[PDB]
Amino acid sequence: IHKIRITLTSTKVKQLENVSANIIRNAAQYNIVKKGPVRMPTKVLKITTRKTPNGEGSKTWDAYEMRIHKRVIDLQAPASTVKRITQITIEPGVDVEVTI
Amino acid sequence: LQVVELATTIPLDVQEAQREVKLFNKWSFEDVEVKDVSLVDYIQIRNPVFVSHTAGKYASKRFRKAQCPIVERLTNSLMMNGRNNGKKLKAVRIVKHALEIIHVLTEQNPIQVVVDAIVNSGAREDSTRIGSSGTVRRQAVDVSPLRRVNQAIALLTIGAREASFRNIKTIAECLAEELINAAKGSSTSYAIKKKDELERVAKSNR
Amino acid sequence: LVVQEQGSFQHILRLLNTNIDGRIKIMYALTKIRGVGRRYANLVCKKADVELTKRAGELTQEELERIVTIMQNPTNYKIPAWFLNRQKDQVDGKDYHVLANNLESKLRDDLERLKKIRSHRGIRHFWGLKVRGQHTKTTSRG
Amino acid sequence: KSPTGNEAALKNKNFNKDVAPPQSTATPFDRHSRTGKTDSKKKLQQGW
Amino acid sequence: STQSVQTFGKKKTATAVAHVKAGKGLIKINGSPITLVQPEILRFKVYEPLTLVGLDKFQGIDIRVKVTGGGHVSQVYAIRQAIAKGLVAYHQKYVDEASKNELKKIFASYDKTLLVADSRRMEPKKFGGRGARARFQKSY
Amino acid sequence: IAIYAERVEERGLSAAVQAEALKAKLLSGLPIRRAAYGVLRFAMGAGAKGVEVVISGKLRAARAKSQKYADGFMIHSGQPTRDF
Amino acid sequence: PGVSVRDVPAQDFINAYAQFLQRQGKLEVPGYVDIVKTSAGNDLPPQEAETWFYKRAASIARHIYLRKQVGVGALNKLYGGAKNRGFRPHKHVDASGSINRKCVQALQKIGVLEISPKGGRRISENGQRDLDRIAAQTLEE
Amino acid sequence: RKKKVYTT
Amino acid sequence: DKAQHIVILDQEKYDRILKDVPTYKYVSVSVLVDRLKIGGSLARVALRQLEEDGIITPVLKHSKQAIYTRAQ
Amino acid sequence: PVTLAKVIKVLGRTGSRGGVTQVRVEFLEDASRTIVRNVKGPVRENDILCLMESEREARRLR
Amino acid sequence: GRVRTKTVKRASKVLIERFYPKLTLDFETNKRLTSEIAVIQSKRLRNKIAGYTTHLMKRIQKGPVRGI
RNA sequence: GCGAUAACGAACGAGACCUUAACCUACUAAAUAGUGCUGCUAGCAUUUGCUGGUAUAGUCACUUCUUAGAGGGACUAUCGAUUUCAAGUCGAUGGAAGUUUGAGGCAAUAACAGGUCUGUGAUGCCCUUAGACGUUCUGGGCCGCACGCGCGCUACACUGACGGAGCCAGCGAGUAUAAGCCUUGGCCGAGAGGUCUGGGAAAUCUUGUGAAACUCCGUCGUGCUGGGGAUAGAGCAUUGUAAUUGUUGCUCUUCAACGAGGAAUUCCUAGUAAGCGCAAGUCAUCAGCUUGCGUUGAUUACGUCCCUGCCCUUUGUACACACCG
Ligand SMILES: [Mg+2]
Ligand SMILES: [Mg+2]
Ligand SMILES: [Mg+2]
Ligand SMILES: [Mg+2]
Ligand SMILES: [Mg+2]
Ligand SMILES: [Mg+2]
Ligand SMILES: [Mg+2]
Ligand SMILES: [Mg+2]
Ligand SMILES: [Mg+2]
Ligand SMILES: [Mg+2]
Ligand SMILES: [Mg+2]
Ligand SMILES: [Mg+2]
Ligand SMILES: [Mg+2]
Ligand SMILES: [Mg+2]
Ligand SMILES: [Mg+2]
Ligand SMILES: [Mg+2]
Ligand SMILES: [Mg+2]
Ligand SMILES: [Mg+2]
Ligand SMILES: [Mg+2]
Ligand SMILES: [Mg+2]
Ligand SMILES: [Mg+2]
Ligand SMILES: [Mg+2]
Ligand SMILES: [Mg+2]
Repeated sequence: IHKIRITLTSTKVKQLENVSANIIRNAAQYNIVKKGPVRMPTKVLKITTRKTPNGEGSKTWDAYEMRIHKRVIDLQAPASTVKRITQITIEPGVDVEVTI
Repeated sequence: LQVVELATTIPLDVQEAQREVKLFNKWSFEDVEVKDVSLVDYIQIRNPVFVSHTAGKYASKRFRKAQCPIVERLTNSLMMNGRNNGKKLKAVRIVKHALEIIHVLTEQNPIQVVVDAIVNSGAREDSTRIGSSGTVRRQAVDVSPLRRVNQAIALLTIGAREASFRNIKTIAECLAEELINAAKGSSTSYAIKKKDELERVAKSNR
Repeated sequence: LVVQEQGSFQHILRLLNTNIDGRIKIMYALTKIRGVGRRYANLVCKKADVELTKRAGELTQEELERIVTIMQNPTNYKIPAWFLNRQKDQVDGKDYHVLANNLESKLRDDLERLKKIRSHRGIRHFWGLKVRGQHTKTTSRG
Repeated sequence: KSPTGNEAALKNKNFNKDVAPPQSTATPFDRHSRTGKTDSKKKLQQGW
Repeated sequence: STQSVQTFGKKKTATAVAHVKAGKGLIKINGSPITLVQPEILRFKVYEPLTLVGLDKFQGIDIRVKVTGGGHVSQVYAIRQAIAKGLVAYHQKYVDEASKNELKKIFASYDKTLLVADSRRMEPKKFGGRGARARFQKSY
Repeated sequence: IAIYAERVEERGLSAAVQAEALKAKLLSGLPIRRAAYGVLRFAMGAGAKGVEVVISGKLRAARAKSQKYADGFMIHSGQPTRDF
Repeated sequence: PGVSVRDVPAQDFINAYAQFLQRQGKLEVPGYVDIVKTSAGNDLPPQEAETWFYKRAASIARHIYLRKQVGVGALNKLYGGAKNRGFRPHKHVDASGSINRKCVQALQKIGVLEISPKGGRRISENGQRDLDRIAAQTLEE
Repeated sequence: RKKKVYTT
Repeated sequence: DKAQHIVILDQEKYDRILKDVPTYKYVSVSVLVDRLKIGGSLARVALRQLEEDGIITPVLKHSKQAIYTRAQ
Repeated sequence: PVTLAKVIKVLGRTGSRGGVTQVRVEFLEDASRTIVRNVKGPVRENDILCLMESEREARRLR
Repeated sequence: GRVRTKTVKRASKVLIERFYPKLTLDFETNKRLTSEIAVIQSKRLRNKIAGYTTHLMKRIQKGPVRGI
């Protein structure tokens, strides 16, 4: 047995929720007790620049955004089982870190 | 009338509020009546309130202001001239103290004096301008009951504000003198000079 | 409670060659003396055991001499050095607190001492301009 | 008074005795081209 | 356990969570009696849900609220809403619904904000001005 | 790191390929009208709902001008411009 | 019923604990209380020169009572106010550190406070005993 | 905008 | 600069206060200043004692406003 | 001698800036002598607005 | 104002000309019905279309409507 | 949009759309959120109660609040008036929400001698190219002061200043062998600040950012006064290689105009205006500035074309580089 934490971060929620559900799915048919996923409060990375490359015109501003969504999943399983779950649910957008 | 024993003890005076809702738990709306048929529907005293602070939505529709309590409309007009905008608790304190001063003076019901000062302060005919693109022209027109009521509150608080400026007399007791004098129709009070001066000019335009 | 007195009030006081209104409260009456601010006057009154609830004329001569003694000798009455007007004096290096007539004299002496060496700060004092680096393009219109 | 520091303490600021100028604004056909090189229809025809 | 209902009232940002258990007439603000809620001049705003129905309704219930967020005035309005909603929610669950409809009538007939949270929120600020609608002063 | 090169399936539907292809034609001296219509018809031939080509600059004239060469149906405002 | 600190108004509880704490006399008052300003944002020293230190210690004790291990830096933030910057806008500035640190040190050796684990200063075993006592002797009148 | 003239 | 309100209480004003203040419908800090020509600070101390002496009944208590009335 | 006249019909906005309204008034006593008059403030029907002088009609304002 | 546009006015009257027997005078039933009759990309447009179809249905029962 | 109709039926733009805010005791879970219970534990009355602390093993429970994903919900819904009985509008009732539900993002057909080659290893041409107009080093300037003007910040006091006491937000940011991030807690120091440890690459720590107005109790008492805090002197620290032309911060002293502002003129219709602060950006240091955020929170319309700009229709034209003709 091993208390293992899996942290999921990505910018887009569709691939994030697929990986999140897929990990939960593999922790269900395998009789592994789980806690999660925990939807962490999303982070809005905001950058407000001036539209004008020069300094002439009405003072108009862009407001760019970069939402970061974070999910943490707690697993009680041996380390070999949890790591192979990660390769099952590998997605280009979502990065995975595994901590005991 | 029975005194209700709670685990959290409740003061005697506030338990008396179960019988009746009174302004600041001191002033009753039951014996208050508007001595003018034309402003009954625009001076709202039928729904009693404890404190003149309701934080309601009276600016959404057109005539919702007529549904705001008359004392709350009065305390709203006190907080003016920049440094007082948004200071409603200060305004409520002034009104609460003003009513007590209006009570020790003339001994009447303080909110009755407030109602009397409002009916006597709204000009019944104001001379609107009909200037044709710059030239000076004035025409005498009638004044709606809503504008008649809310110009009384505007004039009553403006007069109280200026009487307390650079004066040792406090604003609460400048308002009490302003409200008491206008209630009895005395021309000494501000907002009665203004009301007379408005209706005097309107007489010279019809 | 309200108390009464006769003949003891003094309408006009004269302290350090300055006329003091006797009906002003003592802490703020002493502020008329140049070189004595509210913060300094508040402390000399507490060092002289003069309770602040008294008007200037209420004070007796015994208290008045006790105050002018303290203002002229602050360090001798456990008044901290950092609280003083003129600390680390230029010539003798001791902590001082200049008062009504001494203030403009030693303020002057600082100006020529700056002007004698012809420092930039001393020069700008001579011209009547602002010396602390303020912009004079648009506000120096007096 | 060769050094500027020495002379500064001797030059007086005689500024309040002279009056400011009454006006001080000192900062036009944009539609008419001033290049003087007109474009012929052949050049527009060949390019576009 | 016992007869417990948990509710909440809201103003602009202030939110007051009320726990209503069966007991004696205990009514506390952050562990402190309601008779000393500040500011004093708005103390009757939280007395309204009490004196409107009569304190006899609180014999069998004790109320402990925890109010956080918002401001001084906004917290008072959150508390009075939590009390009024808490009393109604207890009646709906452990008393006949005839009384709950009775309680809801006096509260609604007096002030809508006693039961319905005010939906007004602060408008976002837009560039080109110091406020939501206000703009920088223009000069010609 | 491993790099793989993959061919774009629909050259007519890739504005990057069409812009690079158009640039390789304009730098060869082909006329703008013949060059612009070579991508207008190529885009529609691939099945595009719409296509618009704008070429701006100066061409044998001191004054500069811009010419738009549209085709088919084009949407301009709202979210769908980020999708289609 | 058991009276607590939370059952008495703060303004008149502090006025009662300050009077008791001064008459008890065991609180050690530093020698600069007649000189110092409470905060760098203040412009004048307290008007109640003889008693201001006692009342502030009473306020500090009550404030620590209702919370858990509040430090002295938080006390500077608590008693700080808006500074009167001349033409620039107002700003929040913390109160003086020594006055608060001396108060908690004075209260810690009188038996009301102690160093709490993981920082701050908890209220003492006897700190509850004597504050809750003053609360009872505050509201009987 | 200026013509750099040398002295040394 | 015309106020010149009296701040020191002599004997002529003291008994005049106790003979005139009771015959007032409403007394306050400004009322005492306005009609007795005494200063505001002297008015505040006069009110706090006159209430202790029973001449004056406190209608309402507040720092910024003191509403008082006759006790007779 | 003021006379009260309930309004029964809001005709329309008149005046140069639209700040004055044509309205149709009906007297409280002697429910006749219906007159058209101009009013400054906001007006609904059934306003008991009183008239300082009654013997005057109203027309469009310039 | 609350003036419905042409994308909702004409699309709603196509429903009446096509599914009048299955329609009704209830918005809630119409709202569910138009979700199985038309492919609506957004819920807000679905409610607008069903809300105007109900208004037209309520108007047909009071007499003949012009254009449908 | 209704409608009138030599037009009919359409497309772009508007609207739809997307993001955000408001509702959900209805789902899905949460030791990086909260609560009730339960252990253990404290104080006060002893009534079994009331406030706490503790519990990453009490190896509890739950999702009301908190977080966020899947959805639901509003479509002007129902009912009265008016209307060409049409589009609609105005009233009520219900509702979380009935101003396009609030706010934004995106945004047509052409075009401007609008602004930038001082953002670009974006650029054509002209100029310069070794005593350089390249690059770098040192010092100064961009701040310079008889003046006119604009964006703002403090104020002219008592609806206030001080002095104590009460004590409530939201949006965010945060590091490693650096070149040093956010920094609690303890101890010194009147302060500013210094010093020793620890936490945090973060819903975990800074941080409940205990913000300011605000509220209570006192002093002041209409006085250029305890309003206001320029100007200036002396001193103490911080950043930086370097503070002089004061970077900034702190202490004492100095106590200026200003006592509500002419002709004119700006912004604004509801959580809005106005106050009131806070964060992020610039940033070694410096915010009277912007970009946002929240606290307190109104007066007055909810109308018109009277002024002003723009749009449309008719009309005149010797204009079409289009009246700067
Ligand atoms: Mg201010
Ligand atoms: Mg479109
Ligand atoms: Mg759009
Ligand atoms: Mg604070
Ligand atoms: Mg404070
Ligand atoms: Mg100030
Ligand atoms: Mg929930
Ligand atoms: Mg409703
Ligand atoms: Mg919109
Ligand atoms: Mg140009
Ligand atoms: Mg600007
Ligand atoms: Mg204060
Ligand atoms: Mg560290
Ligand atoms: Mg927070
Ligand atoms: Mg001052
Ligand atoms: Mg002064
Ligand atoms: Mg600089
Ligand atoms: Mg900054
Ligand atoms: Mg800038
Ligand atoms: Mg309009
Ligand atoms: Mg016009
Ligand atoms: Mg023509
Ligand atoms: Mg021609």
